Amino acid sequence: EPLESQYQVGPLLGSGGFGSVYSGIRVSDNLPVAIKHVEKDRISDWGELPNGTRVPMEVVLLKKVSSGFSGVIRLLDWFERPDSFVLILERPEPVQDLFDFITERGALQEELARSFFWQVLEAVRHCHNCGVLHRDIKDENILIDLNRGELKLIDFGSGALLKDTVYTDFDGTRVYSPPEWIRYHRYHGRSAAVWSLGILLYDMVCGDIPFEHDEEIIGGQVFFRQRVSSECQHLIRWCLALRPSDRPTFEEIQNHPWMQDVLLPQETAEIHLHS
Ligand SMILES: [Cl-]
Repeated sequence: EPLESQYQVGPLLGSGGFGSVYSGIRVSDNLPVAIKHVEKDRISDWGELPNGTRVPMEVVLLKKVSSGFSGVIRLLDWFERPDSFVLILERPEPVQDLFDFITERGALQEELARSFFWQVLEAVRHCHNCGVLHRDIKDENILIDLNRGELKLIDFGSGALLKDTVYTDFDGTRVYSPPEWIRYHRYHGRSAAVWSLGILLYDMVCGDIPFEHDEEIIGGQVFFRQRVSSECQHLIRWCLALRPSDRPTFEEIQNHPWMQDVLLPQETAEIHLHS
């Protein structure tokens, strides 16, 4: 009941708009954890979670997805300090983020992209069922447990409760943001999530994101730089429909021909990651 007594802090993993993230270990049982600090002064978005005092929205969102098993990193604990909040979060080991992984290995073979993409889809369907919209789905926000072949979502700090009405606020990653956001500053949750998923799938099979500038995003023309099957190109181009309502639902994505016969996570690691 200090925190620096319960957790042995390790090196800095990185820092940015999410705060500062350290490697740590729960002292009790040697459990690998991640320890993420954010100055209160730097917290744009605030909540109160069914119980009732003042926390960052990020804690409210994490508490909502952290129940039972899933492909999201779970919140294990959190601490209020005078000028900041500290979250204790699961840490896979060994781990690589998907951005790191694609930078080092290049474009993913379709079979591996398919298993990765499938697990992302289950993780997002999980958040949605819990009333949570992530708002920053991207490679770097996807952790690969290298031994188990399991992907995990991180960084709910720009998420929101899911609703059926319009969003007018966004502070996720621009290049994964949809053309209605660029053009109008208006989006709806599921359909904007779906766009960012077409961006990620393109990134997995091509080794880079399709669009860099606003003009490309809103032009929405997809040029393939790598060899990609027709059924994969089709799914991508579906997710990246310029009209939001022309995009697939989660069910349509997961029923797509390209998505059939997905590997299990263990098979995935055995074939593609063990090494
Ligand atoms: Cl900070």
